[PDB]
Amino acid sequence: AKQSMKAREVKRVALADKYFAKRAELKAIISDVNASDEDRWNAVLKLQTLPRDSSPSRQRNRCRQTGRPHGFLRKFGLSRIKVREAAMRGEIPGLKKASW
Amino acid sequence: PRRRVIGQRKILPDPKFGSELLAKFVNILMVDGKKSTAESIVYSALETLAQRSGKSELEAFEVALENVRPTVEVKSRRVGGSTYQVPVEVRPVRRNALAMRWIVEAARKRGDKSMALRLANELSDAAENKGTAVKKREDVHRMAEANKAFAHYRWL
Amino acid sequence: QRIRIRLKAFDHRLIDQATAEIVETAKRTGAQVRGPIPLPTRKERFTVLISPHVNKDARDQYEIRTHLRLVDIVEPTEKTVDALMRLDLAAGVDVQISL
Amino acid sequence: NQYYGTGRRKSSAARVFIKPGNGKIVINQRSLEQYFGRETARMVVRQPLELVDMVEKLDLYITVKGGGISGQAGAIRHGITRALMEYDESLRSELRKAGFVTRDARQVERKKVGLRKARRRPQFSKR
Amino acid sequence: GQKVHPNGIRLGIVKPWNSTWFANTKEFADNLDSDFKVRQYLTKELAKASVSRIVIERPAKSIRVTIHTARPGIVIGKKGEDVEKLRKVVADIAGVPAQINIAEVRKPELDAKLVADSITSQLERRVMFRRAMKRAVQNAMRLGAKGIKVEVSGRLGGAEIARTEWYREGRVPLHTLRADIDYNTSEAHTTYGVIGVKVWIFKGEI
Amino acid sequence: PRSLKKGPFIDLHLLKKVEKAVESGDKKPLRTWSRRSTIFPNMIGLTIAVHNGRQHVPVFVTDEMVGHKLGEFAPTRTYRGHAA
RNA sequence: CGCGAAGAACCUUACCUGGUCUUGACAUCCACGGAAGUUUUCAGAGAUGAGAAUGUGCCUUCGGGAACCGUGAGACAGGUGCUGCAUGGCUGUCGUCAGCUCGUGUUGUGAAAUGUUGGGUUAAGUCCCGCAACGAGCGCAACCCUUAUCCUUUGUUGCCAGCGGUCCGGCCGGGAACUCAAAGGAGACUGCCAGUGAUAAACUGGAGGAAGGUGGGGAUGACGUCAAGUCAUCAUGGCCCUUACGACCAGGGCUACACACGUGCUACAAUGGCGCAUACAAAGAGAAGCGACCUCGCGAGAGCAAGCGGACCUCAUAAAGUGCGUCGUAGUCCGGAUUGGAGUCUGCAACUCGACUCCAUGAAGUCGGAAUCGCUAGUAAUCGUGGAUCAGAAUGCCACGGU
Ligand SMILES: [Mg+2]
Ligand SMILES: [Mg+2]
Ligand SMILES: [Mg+2]
Ligand SMILES: [Mg+2]
Ligand SMILES: [Mg+2]
Ligand SMILES: [Mg+2]
Ligand SMILES: [Mg+2]
Ligand SMILES: [Mg+2]
Ligand SMILES: [Mg+2]
Ligand SMILES: [Mg+2]
Ligand SMILES: [Mg+2]
Ligand SMILES: [Mg+2]
Ligand SMILES: [Mg+2]
Ligand SMILES: [Mg+2]
Ligand SMILES: [Mg+2]
Ligand SMILES: [Mg+2]
Ligand SMILES: [Mg+2]
Ligand SMILES: [Mg+2]
Ligand SMILES: [Mg+2]
Ligand SMILES: [Mg+2]
Ligand SMILES: [Mg+2]
Repeated sequence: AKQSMKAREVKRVALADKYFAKRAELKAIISDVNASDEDRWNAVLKLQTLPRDSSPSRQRNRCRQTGRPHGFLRKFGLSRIKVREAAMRGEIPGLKKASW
Repeated sequence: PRRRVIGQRKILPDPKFGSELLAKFVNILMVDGKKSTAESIVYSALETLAQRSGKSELEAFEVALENVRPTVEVKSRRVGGSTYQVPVEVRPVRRNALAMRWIVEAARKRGDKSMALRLANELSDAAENKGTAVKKREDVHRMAEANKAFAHYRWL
Repeated sequence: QRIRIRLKAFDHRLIDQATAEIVETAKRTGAQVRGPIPLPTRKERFTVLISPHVNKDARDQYEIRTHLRLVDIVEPTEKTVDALMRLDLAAGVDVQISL
Repeated sequence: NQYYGTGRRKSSAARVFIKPGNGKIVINQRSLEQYFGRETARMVVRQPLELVDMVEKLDLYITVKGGGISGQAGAIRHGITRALMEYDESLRSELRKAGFVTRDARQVERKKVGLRKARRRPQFSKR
Repeated sequence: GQKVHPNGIRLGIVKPWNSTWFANTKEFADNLDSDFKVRQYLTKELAKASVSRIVIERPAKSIRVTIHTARPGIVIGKKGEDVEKLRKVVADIAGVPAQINIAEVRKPELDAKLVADSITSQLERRVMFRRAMKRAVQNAMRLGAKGIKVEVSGRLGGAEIARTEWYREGRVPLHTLRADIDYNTSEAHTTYGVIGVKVWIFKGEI
Repeated sequence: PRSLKKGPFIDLHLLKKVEKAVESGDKKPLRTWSRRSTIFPNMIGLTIAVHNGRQHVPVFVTDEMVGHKLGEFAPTRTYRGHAA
């Protein structure tokens, strides 16, 4: 892909790592809980206050070997065609061409 | 079709009476992959005729079949560049096939209270030969008489 | 305390070699055993588009098959459990011993 | 003590047992008339009980799993047929000629890439 | 038309997977990346070591790397100093200790990687491609190849237009599944473009 | 719509600037890029220069518009017609 | 032309406006202080700039390093910038069509021919006969996968013929016979009979047989064609920028609408609609995930929370079906667009521009012109179910089963 795009993505996942366990989950739960009142409003302001790159939805998983945004697979972490060629060389265990 | 010739397909016979024709009739009546309801209506139609005509409904459907089974057809062809409706004698496996097909749509245009009821009336009115089936068969006969002029055209 | 051995491997030949090398080690320590049972092998099928730029009908199907075997030990011993730890097995099969 | 039969029409399995009896059949701890709603589905089970005279002398416990209504009925038919095979093995010239011992190997076809219904190809314009 | 990869089609039958390790979805892609890192780093600094095959094994608590090559002397060095440095770096790649087992190939010309890399290397050394492919084919047959096929394509001889050139001696039953075809592809970076080289070697069946 | 339990939406910079302007009286248009914020009655009777992509369109806050969003009154496309 | 895109609110994003940077977001090296992190505030749309506290790790020849952080300089990095008509790799196409060749011999002055043609036959250059050809190879076929039958092996997390117990439900001891799970093996070869045929090959019918003529499908795509597609997966020759075709941000656009085309989903209905009772599937997913039971909510959902890395736990019960009664041919108890009001859930945020629920409205449409497409058996047709992509976003795509 582009080195700029890959650098962008590494920064995004690092900030999400940094912030997912410290505020994000607890702010979500304290907005959902009906026991509290108006402390949820205060929480929403501080949630917006964060650098906003911390959302894991801000992340787009890409082929780490090539950075291609489209045609991604989660189990192999690669683009569609990159999985194919690596499979032909035999680098994915237990993988072959299906027939049924 | 073009290289290997093959024969007809065998169809499991009618379970309630042992016929092959009733099974084929209900199959061609079947629409959209629904044979469950098709079996129900065919049994209801035959029993209405059983109480109306003689007890043995087998013969009643048989006569309602024979008075509408066609022995001559109309086939569209082009040999020298002109439309030829050649009439040919049809072998009985196709005779009875085309007859029951026409009866199927004849009932649909009857437009009675229910599909079962209209089939019963159609099959009954064919027994007296006043049916729209006989109307269609007289219609094909007049055009068949008309096609005897084509009968000696190319590819007789 | 009857224990239950679970074995996962991509290759069917490898699981049979593994389940046939564990058992005689059980005989080496000298404990009666029960026969391994084939739990339903799981097949995963990934269908991937093969052309780099554009096609749709040209697509290949790749399946991963994971085979799963169960072993039940009826009367364990410290020597038997020491044998399970000490015995060496193929890198293609993982260990899921359960007390 | 109990003659065994197996039947499989499409994707179902049938477990069929024979004992002497008074012509009564139970299906999945349920009467056949209650279980098979369809009349054709009902009487396909008892079709081989006419050409074979043993209809009135056999109580028949059956358990059938999997498949659908017609498939389970066809599986039921094939299972009773085989269960009879280990009893008399002398009515073959009639039973085979009807076509009941034959296992219906016909099966639903796998979907194909570039096809919508595993044989239907998408409708296209020539232009 | 296009051909299936002869290694990939016969991977499940006669061709041992390069990676022969198991885990769950949790670390599948993670250890796949580690194998990529190991293989690319290994190849890049053993380009001269005539590396042919790399087999990565993942026992439950380590990684094992089997390097099938033709020059063990270069890849080990004196008293094994080089294999220990590769151990340090390769282990640090995956974050786990690493065993390195070096297997030797007595007949380099019957393995599809050595012949492919040699033919490619001759191109940037400016050896003419027709003679190069012929030299490879003659070597394989003399040293006991049952069948050989070589494919050199792309910008042959500095021409304007790329041409396809192939030459087959012996027997290459690709459509036969039990046939043992060792296939590899290598590339040549020349001042007039980039050249693909394909090699099929048949060495009997079953 | 954002769920009633979560309340309405408003931006921190917008909220802080609206209350300062309200406290200091409606004096000047409020420059904003936050189209996603929601019109809250605290800014009634004010002109908001909402961004559409190239030019900040003024909008006046009135009672009947409250609840609708700040970026709603800024059509980002200019399509006169397919005729001449 | 439901193509790359297995999924555009932000991101993706490569486009636009505007604010911005110029050894740079990304890599190697030079100099300086330094661990990262945590709390806090101010300007701003954020980038960024600014304020303030805590902190100083390891080996140590106390000489430095890595995670690195921040500024200056240079080799430069960086270009999803151009040329697929320079290329590699990969792919489409005829087409799974049956062809493409070689050795020796023979023929021809020779290029070459013959083999490979011809009579038949086959799915096939498949086989047979003839034939100056005899053989051989790549392709066809076979070996690989799945399904159809049986035998043997192991029996839990799957099964319950029999034994008893039966909280009367495979629930308990208990059984491994069976369904099933998966591992190996046997069988289907024109094998035998008859007829046709040219006593050949083949074709047709028959017997047995679970399966009979390649058993049904899948993978496998020869030599070559199209300067076919891709320089935007990637790599790469050449060309161009390198205070800008590079890079960081906030908003917008890729969703615009006088129209045309292609591919689909939902219908126009009575084989249907509507309501109740009632029965069975296969395949898969699931650890930042599937989420039971119970309670509240018409509802999508919310609360509490069991269990499940799974043949156990959860999405999970299927739908057309059947039995009942009404609808009674009516733009209708059809059809569902569209529109209003109120809501739920994701996410920082649903205005442009997400999906779903409840109430309110009920548009075209009563089967469609010339023309045109798919399909030969569980196949069309039709009915549901699952997966990847995925925070959320299917009528698309890939799979599964029912009639
Ligand atoms: Mg790049
Ligand atoms: Mg996303
Ligand atoms: Mg289907
Ligand atoms: Mg192919
Ligand atoms: Mg965008
Ligand atoms: Mg942007
Ligand atoms: Mg081209
Ligand atoms: Mg010759
Ligand atoms: Mg001569
Ligand atoms: Mg030829
Ligand atoms: Mg010739
Ligand atoms: Mg010739
Ligand atoms: Mg011939
Ligand atoms: Mg063929
Ligand atoms: Mg041949
Ligand atoms: Mg010949
Ligand atoms: Mg083949
Ligand atoms: Mg071109
Ligand atoms: Mg082009
Ligand atoms: Mg688009
Ligand atoms: Mg999704």
